Amino acid sequence: AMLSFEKKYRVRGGTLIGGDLFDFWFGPFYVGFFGVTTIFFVTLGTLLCVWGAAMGPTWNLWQINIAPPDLKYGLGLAPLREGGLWQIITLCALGAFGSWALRQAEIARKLGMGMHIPWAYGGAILAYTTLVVIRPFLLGAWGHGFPYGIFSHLDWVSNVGYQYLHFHYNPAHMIAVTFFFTNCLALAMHGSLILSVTNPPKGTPTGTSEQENVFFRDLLGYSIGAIGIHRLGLFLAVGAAVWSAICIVISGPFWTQGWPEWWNWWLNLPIWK
Amino acid sequence: MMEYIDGAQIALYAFWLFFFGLIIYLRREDKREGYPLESPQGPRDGWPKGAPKKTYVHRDHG
Amino acid sequence: ILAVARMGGEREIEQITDRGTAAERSMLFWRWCMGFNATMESIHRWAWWFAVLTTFTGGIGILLTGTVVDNWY
Amino acid sequence: EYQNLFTRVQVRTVPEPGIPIDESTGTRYGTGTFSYLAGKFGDAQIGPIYLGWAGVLSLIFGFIAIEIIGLN
Amino acid sequence: GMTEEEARRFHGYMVTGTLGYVVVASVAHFLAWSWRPWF
Amino acid sequence: GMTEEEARRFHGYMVTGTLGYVVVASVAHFLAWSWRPWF
Amino acid sequence: GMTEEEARRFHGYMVTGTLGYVVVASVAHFLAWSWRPWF
Amino acid sequence: GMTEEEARRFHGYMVTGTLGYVVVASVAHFLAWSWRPWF
Amino acid sequence: GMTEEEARRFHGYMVTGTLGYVVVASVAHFLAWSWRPWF
Amino acid sequence: GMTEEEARRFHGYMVTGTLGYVVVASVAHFLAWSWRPWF
Amino acid sequence: PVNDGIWAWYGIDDDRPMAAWSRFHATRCVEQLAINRARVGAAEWALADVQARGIVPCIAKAAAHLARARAELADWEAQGHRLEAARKVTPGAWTTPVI
Amino acid sequence: SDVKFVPADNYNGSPIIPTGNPMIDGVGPASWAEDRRDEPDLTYHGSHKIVPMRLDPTFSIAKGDPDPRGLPVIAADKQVAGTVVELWVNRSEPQVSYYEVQLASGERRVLLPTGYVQWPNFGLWGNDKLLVKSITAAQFANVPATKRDDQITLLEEDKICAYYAGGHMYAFAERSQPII
Amino acid sequence: MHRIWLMYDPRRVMVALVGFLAVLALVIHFVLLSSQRYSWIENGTLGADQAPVGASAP
Amino acid sequence: MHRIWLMYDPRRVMVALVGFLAVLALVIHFVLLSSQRYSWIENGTLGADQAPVGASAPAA
Amino acid sequence: MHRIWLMYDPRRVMVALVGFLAVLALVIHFVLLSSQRYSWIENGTLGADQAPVGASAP
Amino acid sequence: MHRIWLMYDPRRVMVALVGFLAVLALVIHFVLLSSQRYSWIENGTLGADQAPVGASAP
Amino acid sequence: MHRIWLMYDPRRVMVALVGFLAVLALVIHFVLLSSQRYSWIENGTLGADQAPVGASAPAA
Amino acid sequence: MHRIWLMYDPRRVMVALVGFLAVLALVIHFVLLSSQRYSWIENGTLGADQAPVGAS
Amino acid sequence: MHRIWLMYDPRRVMVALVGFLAVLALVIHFVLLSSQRYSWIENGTLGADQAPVGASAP
Ligand SMILES: CCCCCCCCCCCCCC(=O)OC[C@H](COP(=O)(O)OCC(O)COP(=O)(O)OC[C@@H](COC(=O)CCCCCCCCCCCCC)OC(=O)CCCCCCCCCCCCC)OC(=O)CCCCCCCCCCCCC
Ligand SMILES: CCCCCCCCCCCCCC(=O)OC[C@H](COP(=O)(O)OCC(O)COP(=O)(O)OC[C@@H](COC(=O)CCCCCCCCCCCCC)OC(=O)CCCCCCCCCCCCC)OC(=O)CCCCCCCCCCCCC
Ligand code: BCL
Ligand code: BCL
Ligand SMILES: CC[C@H]1c2cc3[nH]c4c(c3C)C(=O)[C@H](C(=O)OC)c4c3nc(cc4[nH]c(cc(n2)[C@@H]1C)c(C(C)=O)c4C)[C@@H](C)[C@@H]3CCC(=O)OC/C=C(\C)CCC[C@H](C)CCC[C@H](C)CCCC(C)C
Ligand SMILES: COC(C)(C)C/C=C/C(C)=C/C=C/C(C=O)=C/C=C/C(C)=C/C=C/C=C(C)/C=C/C=C(\C)CC/C=C(C)/C=C/C=C(\C)C(=O)O
Ligand SMILES: COC(C)(C)C/C=C/C(C)=C/C=C/C(C=O)=C/C=C/C(C)=C/C=C/C=C(C)/C=C/C=C(\C)CC/C=C(C)/C=C/C=C(\C)C(=O)O
Ligand SMILES: COC(C)(C)C/C=C/C(C)=C/C=C/C(C=O)=C/C=C/C(C)=C/C=C/C=C(C)/C=C/C=C(\C)CC/C=C(C)/C=C/C=C(\C)C(=O)O
Ligand SMILES: COC(C)(C)C/C=C/C(C)=C/C=C/C(C=O)=C/C=C/C(C)=C/C=C/C=C(C)/C=C/C=C(\C)CC/C=C(C)/C=C/C=C(\C)C(=O)O
Ligand SMILES: CCCCCCCCCCCCO[C@@H]1O[C@H](CO)[C@@H](O[C@H]2O[C@H](CO)[C@@H](O)[C@H](O)[C@H]2O)[C@H](O)[C@H]1O
Repeated sequence: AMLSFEKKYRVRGGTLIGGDLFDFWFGPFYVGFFGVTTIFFVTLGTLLCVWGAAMGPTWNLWQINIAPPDLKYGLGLAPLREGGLWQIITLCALGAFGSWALRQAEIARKLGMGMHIPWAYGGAILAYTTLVVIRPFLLGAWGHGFPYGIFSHLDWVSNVGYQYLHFHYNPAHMIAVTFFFTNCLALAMHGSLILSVTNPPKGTPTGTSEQENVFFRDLLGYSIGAIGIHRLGLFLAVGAAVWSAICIVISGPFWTQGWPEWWNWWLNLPIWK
Repeated sequence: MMEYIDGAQIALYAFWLFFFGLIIYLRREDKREGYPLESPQGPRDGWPKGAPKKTYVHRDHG
Repeated sequence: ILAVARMGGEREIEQITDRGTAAERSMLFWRWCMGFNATMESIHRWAWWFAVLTTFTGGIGILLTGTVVDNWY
Repeated sequence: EYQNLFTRVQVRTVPEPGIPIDESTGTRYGTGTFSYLAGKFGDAQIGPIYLGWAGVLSLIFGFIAIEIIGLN
Repeated sequence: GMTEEEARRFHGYMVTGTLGYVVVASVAHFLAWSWRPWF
Repeated sequence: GMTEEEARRFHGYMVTGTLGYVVVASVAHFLAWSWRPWF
Repeated sequence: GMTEEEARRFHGYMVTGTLGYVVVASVAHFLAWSWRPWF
Repeated sequence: GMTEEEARRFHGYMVTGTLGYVVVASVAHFLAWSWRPWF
Repeated sequence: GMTEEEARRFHGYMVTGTLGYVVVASVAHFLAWSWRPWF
Repeated sequence: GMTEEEARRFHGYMVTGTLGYVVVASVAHFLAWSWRPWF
Repeated sequence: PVNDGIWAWYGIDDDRPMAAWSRFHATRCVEQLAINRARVGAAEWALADVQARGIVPCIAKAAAHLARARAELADWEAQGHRLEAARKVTPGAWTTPVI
Repeated sequence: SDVKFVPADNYNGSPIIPTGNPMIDGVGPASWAEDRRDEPDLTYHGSHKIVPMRLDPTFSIAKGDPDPRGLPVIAADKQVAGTVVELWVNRSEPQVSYYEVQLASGERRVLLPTGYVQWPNFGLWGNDKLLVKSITAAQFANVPATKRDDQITLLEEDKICAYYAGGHMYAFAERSQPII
Repeated sequence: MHRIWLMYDPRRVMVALVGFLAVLALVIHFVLLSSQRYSWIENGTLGADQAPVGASAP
Repeated sequence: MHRIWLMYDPRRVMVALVGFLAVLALVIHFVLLSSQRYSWIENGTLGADQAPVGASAPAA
Repeated sequence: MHRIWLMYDPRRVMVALVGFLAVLALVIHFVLLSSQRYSWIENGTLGADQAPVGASAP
Repeated sequence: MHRIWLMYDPRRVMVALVGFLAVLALVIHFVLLSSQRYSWIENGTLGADQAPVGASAP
Repeated sequence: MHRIWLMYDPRRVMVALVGFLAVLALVIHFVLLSSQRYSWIENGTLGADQAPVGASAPAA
Repeated sequence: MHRIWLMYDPRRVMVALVGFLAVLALVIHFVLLSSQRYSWIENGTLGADQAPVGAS
Repeated sequence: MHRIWLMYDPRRVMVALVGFLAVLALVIHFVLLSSQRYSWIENGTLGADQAPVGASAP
C-alpha cells in the first residue's frame, strides 16, 4: 500500500550500485541492491543465532548466550562450537549494518534529501565496530568481543567495567554519560515545546515559533531557534556514541591500571603539586 | 504465601500493559496524515485505525 | 529535519498545520526504510514519551530496590 | 552539498523580541542582546528572563543549598 | 481484482498444491515415525 | 461495505468454519486426553 | 451513529452474549471447584 | 506486461532449471550417504 | 538494455571465463588433495 | 566517450601491466620459497 | 576577516591598504572592485524600487545603505589607484592595469 | 496528457516514469505539496513572515559575516548564473530565507533558498562567490516565479524549494545513474 | 440500559471488552499456573487431598 | 446534585471512574495475595482459626 | 448475528483472528514443551503412568 | 470456496503462506535438533531402542 | 501453472529464490561444520566405523 | 540461457558476482587457515600422514 | 574481451583494483607477520630447518 501522497515520489534513480534492476518496492519497503544484501545478512545472521540457541543449554530468550572464542585463538577463527559461530555472526552483523546504511543513502538520494541520516547511523556502527573489531584487534584476540545474549552481554559489560576497578572514573566515559543525559533532557524539552504550541488548552489558538522561542529563552537564558535545536539533538546523540567508542577503546589498549589512578596528573599540576 | 509471584514481577506486567497501550496510542497518532492508504484493492487502514486528520485554528492577530 | 531543512523542514509548526513536501519526504524516507512512519507532529510524542519513560521506569526500579527485592541477581 | 551544520550569514534586527508575548504579572529581567557565537550554531539572541514569585524563591532556596554544600 | 473465473482457475491449482504438499509431509512423518516414533 | 445480504452470506461461512475448527480441535483433545490425561 | 432502535436491538444481543459467557464461566468454575476447591 | 507466451517460455526454462538443480543435489546426497550416512 | 545478439556474444565470453576459472580451481583442488586429502 | 579503438588501446596496456605484475610477483614467490618454503 | 578568514591567523591579509606593488593585493583588489560595483548597483536599484512604492522609513534606510555601499566601493577604488601607480614603477608587475 | 507519470510496468511496487519534464511537472524529488495553502505565512503579530529585507528597515547583516549582495552565483555547470541583488528574511526567527538572483541572461530575478547555497571553502575563507551544486545556469531561467515581488505564499515556497531539490537528480542525465 | 450504545460507539466498546477479557483471563491463568496448588500442567492429576496447601498458623 | 454532569462530561467521567475502579480493585487483590493472612490461592482452604496472624507484642 | 459483519469488515476480522489463533497456539505449545509432564519431544513415548507429576502435599 | 480469492489477493496470500511455512519449518527443525532424542546430526544412526528417552517418574 | 509469472515479476522471484538457496546452503554447511560427526574439515578422512556418534549418558 | 542477460544487464551485476566470489573465497581460506588440519602457514610442510585429524 | 571497457569506466576500475590489491597485500603481510613460522621481523634470520613448525598428529 501507499500513503495518499506517495505515488508521485516513487521514481527510478538515486541508486548507488544496482541501477534499475533492484529499483523497486516490496509493500512499504524500498528494496534496491543493499536491500537484497541486507536481507541476506539478516537472514543468515538470524538463523545462525537460532542455531547457536539450539546447541546451547536453553531456549529461554533471556538466557540464550552465543559467546566469542577463548583468548588463546588470537585473531584466528575458532571451532564453530567454541566461538567460531560468534565470529561468523559478527561478520553477518557488520554486513547487515553496513548494508542498512547504504540503503538509507539510496533512499535519501531518491527523495532529494541530505545525507544526514546515513552518517548519523554511522555513529552507532562505529560504536559496534569498536566493541567487536577495533578494540579486540588492538588487544590481539577476537575473544575480547561481547557475547550475543540479552543478559550475558550485561555480564560482559559488568566485568569489563571492573577490569578497571572503578569505571566511573574513566574520563571519556564521564563525557559520554554527560552527552546521553543531556540528550535525554534536550529531547524532552524539544518534544514538550512543539506539542505545547500545537496542542494548547482547548479554546486557545495554535501557537507559533515566537512563543516557543520566548519560552525556551527564559528556560535556558538564550533562544536556540528551530534549526539550532535539531543541530544540538544530532550533536548530543551522535556525540554520545562517539565518546562511548572513545571510552571503551582507551580501556585496555591504551590504559591498563584502574581508572581512579589516571587522575594523578590533575593532583600533580605544578601550581599545586 | 505466593512463592513465585512477587511485587517486582507484578509491577513489570503493569508496565507492559501500559506500554503496549501507549504504542497503540502513538500508532493512532502516526496515522493522522497520509491515511487511508492507497492500494490496488482499495483503501487500507492498517492497524490500529488512525485518528482523524486534525484541523488547526490560527489566531486573529494583535 | 536537517536533511529536509533546505526544503523548509525546520519550520515544523507550519509543516504540521500546512504540510509541505519536506514533511512528505520525511514520512516517505522512514516508511521506505523501516516500513512505518510517524508524522511531523507525532514524532514529538514518540520523543516526549521516550524521554519521560527513562526517569519514570528508573524511579520504579529504585523504589523496588531494598524494599521488595534485596538481591536482583 | 551544503550540510546546514552552521550559519555563514546571520542577520540582526535593531528592535527585538525578548520583550515577551503578553504575560501579565511578574517582570521581564534585563535587555535582549545578540551573541555572534550563539548565532553561528543557533539563534543569536541571549536575552531576558522571567522569574515571578516562584522563580525568586527557587533561586534563594537553591543558592542556600549550594552554599551549604560548598562550605562543607 | 480477479474475475470469478480467474478465482475458480486459481483455486484448482491452490488445492492441488496444498494436497501435494500434505502428501509429501505425510510420507515424511511416516518415515520419521518408522525410524524414531515420538509416542 | 457489505449489504445485509452479503453479511448474511459471509456469516454462514464464518459460523461453519468456526464450528468446523472447534470439531477438529475436539478430536485433537480427545487424542491428547487418551494419550496422557491432564486431570 | 446508532439510532436508538439499533442501540436497543444491539443491547439484546449483548445481554444474551453476556449471559452465555457467564453460564460457561459458571460451569467452568464448578468443574474447577469439584476438582480442587480453593476454600 | 510480458505476454502469456513469454510467461510460458520462461516457465519452461524455470521448471527445467529447478529439476536439473534437484538432480545435481540428489547425486551430492548419494555421494555424502556413501561417505558417511546419517541414519 | 542490450539486444539478444549482444547477449549471445557476452554469454560466449562469460561461459569461457567460467570454464577457465573452474579449470584453475579444479587444478587447485587436485593439488590440495595430493598434498592433504580431506576424505 | 570510449570507442572500440580507445578500448583496444587501454586493454593492451591493462593486460600487459597485469601480466607484468604477476611475473614480478612470481619472482618474489620464487625468492620466498627459496628462503623458507611453506609446503 | 571575511576574505582571508583562518589565514589571517598566519598573517595572510590581502585586504590591508597597500602602496607597494603586490600581485596578491592586486588580485584581491580586482576581485573586490567587481563585487562592490555590483553591490552599489544593487543598492541603488533597491532605493529606486522602494522610492517607487513610497514607504518613507524604508527609503531612509535604502539611502543610508547605498551611501555605505558607495563608501566601501570608494575604499577599493583608492586601493586600486595605489596599486596601479606602483605597477607602473615596478619591474615584472602586471601588464593589465588594476582599476 | 493530463497525467504526469505512468507505471514502469504492471507489477506491484514498480516505479513510475514521468511523462514530461520532471523538474517542471513535479515528479519524484522535484515534487511539491500541490494542495498546500496559497497564502503567506504570518508572524505572531500577523504581518508577512518572509519579506525582502529592503522592506523591513530593522534588519541588517551582522558584523563579521560577508554581505552576499553583489556576489556571483556559480551553477552546477560552473557557469555564472547571475548576481545576488537582494535578501529575503524570516521575521519570526531572523534568518536569510532566500537570495534573490538577477539572472545573467533574460533579466529575470529568481529566488534561491539559502539551503541550496554552498560557500567556497565551507565559508572558512574566500567568501567571494556562491556555489549552487543542484542546478545548471540554464535551469535557473525556469525557477518558479513569485506572483508578487514583496511576499511569498506557502505554496510558492514549496514549488521553489522542490525545483532545486529536483536538480540533484535531473540537472544532468548522469545524476540518476549508479556510481559503478 | 441501551442508551450507553448512543453514548459510546459499540465498535470501540466491544473491542475494548474483548481486549479486557483477553488480558484478564491470561493474567488469572498465569497467576494460577505460577502457584503451587494450581500448577495444573505439572500436577493436575493429583486428587484434592493430595494438592498442596500453604502453611497454617503454628 | 445532577448539575455536576453539566460541569463534567459524563463520557469522560465514566471512563475515568471505570479506570480508577479497575486499578483500585487490582491493587487491593494483589496486596492481599502478597500477604500471609490472605494468600487465598495457596491457603484459602484454611479455617479462620488456623489462618496466619501477625505476631503480638513481644514483651521486649 | 450476521449484522456483526456490518460493524466490522470481515476481511480485517479474519486477518485478526488468524493472527490471534497462530500466536495462541504457539504460546500453548511452548508452555507445554517447557513443562516436565508434557515435554513430548523428549518423553512422549512414556506411558501415562510413567509421565512426570508435580509434588503432592506431604 | 474460490471466492476467498475475491476477498484476498492471491499474490498477497501466497507471500504470507510462504513466509509462514518457511518460519514454521525452520522452528520445528531447530527445536528437534536442539533436543536429546532427535539430535539427528549427531545421533541419527542410532536405532529406536538406542535413542534417548526423557526421565520418567519414580 | 505458467501464469504465476504474470502474478509475480520473474526478475525478482529469481533474485529472492537464489538468495534463499544461498542462505539455506550456507546455514546447512555451518550447521554440519558445527557438529562433531560432520566436522569434515577436521575429521573428514575418518571412515564410518571411526566417525563420531552421539549418545545420551547411561546413568545406570 | 544467454537470455539471462536480458533480465540481468551484466554491467549492473558483474561487480555483484565478483564481490560475492571474493568474500566467499576469503571466508573459506580463513576457515581452513585456523583449523588444526589445514593451518598451512604454521604446518604446511608436515605431509599427510603427519597432519592432524580432529578425531573424538 | 576489450569491450569490457565499454561497460565500465577504467578510471574507476583502476582505483577499485588498486585499492583491493593494496588491502589484500597488507592483509597477507599481516597474516604472515602474526604467524610463528613467518614472523620475519624477529625470526627472519633463522634457517629453514630452524624455523618453527606447527605440531604434528600425536
Ligand atoms: C526476522 C529477522 C529480524 C527482522 C524482524 C522484522 C521483520 C520485518 C519484515 C516483516 C514482514 C514484512 C512483510 C511485508 O512487508 O510484505 C509486503 C507485501 C507486499 O504486498 P503487495 O505489494 O500487495 O503484494 C506483493 C506481491 O503482489 C508481488 O510481489 P513481488 O512480485 O514484488 O515479489 C515477489 C516476492 C516473493 O514471491 C513469493 O514469495 C511467491 C513465489 C512463488 C510461490 C509459488 C508457490 C510455492 C509453493 C511451494 C512449492 C515448492 C516446490 C516448487 O519477492 C521478491 O521478489 C521481492 C524481493 C524480496 C526481498 C529480496 C530477497 C533477497 C535475497 C535474500 C533472501 C533470503 C531468504 C529470505 O505484503 C504481502 O505480500 C502480504 C503480507 C505478506 C506477509 C509476509 C510475512 C509473513 C510472515 C508470517 C510469520 C508468522 C510467524 C508467527
Ligand atoms: C522495551 C522497549 C522497546 C522500545 C521499542 C518499541 C518499538 C515500537 C515501534 C515498533 C512497533 C510499531 C511497528 C509498526 O507499526 O509497523 C507498521 C505495521 C503495519 O503498518 P500499517 O500502516 O498499520 O499497515 C500497513 C498495511 O495496512 C498495508 O501495508 P502493505 O499491504 O504494503 O504490507 C503488508 C503488511 C502486513 O503487516 C505485517 O506484515 C506486520 C509485520 C509485523 C508487525 C509488527 C509485529 C510486532 C513487532 C515485530 C515482532 C517480530 C520481531 C522479530 O506489511 C507491513 O506493513 C510491514 C511493515 C511493518 C514492519 C514493522 C517492523 C517492526 C519491527 C519491530 C521490532 C521490535 C523489536 C523489539 O503495524 C502493524 O502491523 C501493527 C502494529 C501494532 C502496534 C504494535 C504494538 C502492539 C501491542 C500489543 C497490542 C495487542 C496485539 C496487537
Ligand atoms: C555500577 C553502577 C551500576 C548502575 C547503577 C545505577 C543506579 C544506582 C541508578 C542508575 C540509574 C540509571 N542508570 Mg544504571 N548502573 C549501571 C549501569 C548502567 C549502564 C551501562 C552501560 O552499564 C547504563 C546505560 C545505565 C543507565 C542508567 C539510566 C537509564 C538510569 C538514570 C536515568 C536518568 O535519566 O538519570 C539521570 C536523571 C536524573 C538523576 C534525574 C535528576 C532530576 C533532578 C530534578 C535534577 C536536579 C538538578 C538540580 C536543580 C541542580 C543541583 C545542583 C547541585 C546541588 C550542585 N546504567 C551499573 C549496573 N544506575 C538510576 C535508575 O533509575 O535506576 C533504576 C539510578 O538511580
Ligand atoms: C615488445 C612487444 C612484446 C614482446 C616481444 C618479444 C620479442 C620480440 C621477444 C620476446 C621474448 C621474450 N619475452 Mg616478450 N614481449 C612483450 C612482453 C613480455 C612480457 C609481459 C609481462 O608483457 C613478458 C614476461 C615477456 C617475456 C619474454 C620472455 C619469454 C622472452 C625473453 C626473456 C625476457 O623476459 O626478456 C626480458 C623481457 C621482458 C621482461 C619484457 C619485454 C621487454 C622488451 C619489450 C623486449 C625484449 C626482447 C629481448 C631483448 C630479445 C631480443 C631478440 C632479438 C631482437 C632478436 N615479454 C611485449 C608485449 N618478447 C624473446 C623470446 O622469444 O625469447 C625466447 C623475443 O625474441
Ligand atoms: C525526562 C528526563 C530528563 C530530564 C528532563 C528535564 N529536566 C528539566 C526539565 C526537563 C523536561 C526542565 O524543564 C527543567 C529546566 O529548567 O530545564 C532547563 C529541568 C532541569 N534539569 C536540571 C538538571 C538535570 N536534569 C538531569 C536529567 C534529566 N532531565 C533527565 C535525563 C540531570 C542529570 C542527568 O543529572 C540534571 C543535573 C536543571 C538544569 C533543571 C531544573 C533547575 C532547577 O530546578 O533549579 C533549581 C535552582 C537551583 C539549584 C539554584 C541555583 C542557584 C543560582 C546559581 C544562584 C544565583 C544567585 C541568585 C540570583 C540569588 C537570589 C537573589 C534573589 C533576590 C533573586
Ligand atoms: C515446536 O512446535 C510448535 C511449532 C510450537 C507447534 C505448533 C505448531 C502449529 C501451531 C502449527 C500450525 C500449522 C498450520 C496451521 O494451519 C499449517 C498449515 C499449513 C498449510 C495450510 C499449508 C499449505 C500449503 C500450500 C501449498 C504448498 C500450496 C501450493 C500451491 C501451488 C504450488 C500452486 C500455486 C498456484 C498456481 C501455480 C496458479 C497459477 C495460475 C494462475 C494465477 C492463474 O491461472 O490465473
Ligand atoms: C496455559 O496457557 C495459557 C495461555 C495461560 C492458557 C489459557 C488460554 C486461554 C485463556 C485461551 C483462550 C482461548 C480462546 C478464547 O476465546 C479462543 C478462542 C478461539 C476462537 C474464537 C476460534 C475461532 C476460529 C474460527 C475460524 C478458524 C474460522 C474460520 C472461517 C473460515 C474458514 C471461513 C472463511 C470464509 C470464507 C471461505 C468465505 C469466503 C467467501 C466470501 C467472503 C463471499 O462469498 O462473499
Ligand atoms: C539445519 O537444518 C535445517 C536448515 C533447520 C533443516 C531444514 C531445512 C529446510 C526447511 C529446507 C527447505 C528447503 C526448501 C523448501 O522448499 C527448498 C526449496 C528449493 C527450491 C525450490 C529450489 C529451486 C531451484 C531452482 C533453480 C536453481 C532454478 C534455475 C533456473 C534457471 C537456471 C533458468 C532461469 C531462466 C532463464 C535464464 C531464462 C530467461 C529467459 C527469458 C527471460 C525469456 O525468454 O523471456
Ligand atoms: C561452511 O561454509 C563454507 C565453509 C563456506 C562451505 C560452503 C560453501 C558453499 C555453499 C559454496 C558455494 C559456492 C558457489 C555456489 O554457487 C560458487 C559458485 C561460483 C561461480 C558461479 C563461479 C563462476 C565464475 C565465473 C567467472 C569468474 C567468469 C568470468 C568471466 C570473465 C572474466 C569474462 C567477462 C566478459 C568479457 C571479457 C566480455 C566482454 C564483452 C562484451 C561486453 C561485449 O562483447 O559486448
Ligand atoms: C607500462 C610499461 C612498464 C611496465 C611494462 C611491463 C612489462 C612488459 C613490457 C612489454 C613492453 C612494453 O609494453 C608494451 O608497450 C606497448 C607500447 O607502449 C603497448 O602497446 C599498446 O599501446 C600502443 C600505443 O601505440 C598501441 O598501439 C597498442 O595497440 C597497445 O597494445 C603494448 O600493449 C605493451 O605490451
